[PDB]
Amino acid sequence: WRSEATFQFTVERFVLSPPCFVRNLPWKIMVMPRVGFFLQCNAESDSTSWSCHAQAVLKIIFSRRISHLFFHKENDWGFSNFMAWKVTFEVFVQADAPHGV
Repeated sequence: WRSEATFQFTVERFVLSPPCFVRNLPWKIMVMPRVGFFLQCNAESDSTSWSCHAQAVLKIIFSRRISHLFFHKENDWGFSNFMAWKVTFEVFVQADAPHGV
């Protein structure tokens, strides 16, 4: 239920990280070549009415911020070209109350 959180994910042999719940929803880090670095929220659910407006600072360990209302069809947000192509990624997600869960 925490309103915000900072979590990081280390990619060895450098696509997702374990879930980090904030506002009761599972947030995850997504990394992939074309390097892309996105924040995922509630991708598991089969629900279509949930929405969570959050703003995050995606960082590799410099960082890039987003502000996005994640929902059904847009639950993954970030940068396909975060940086040019182990290594650690960090994400500070600050969200507000979800409205439809």
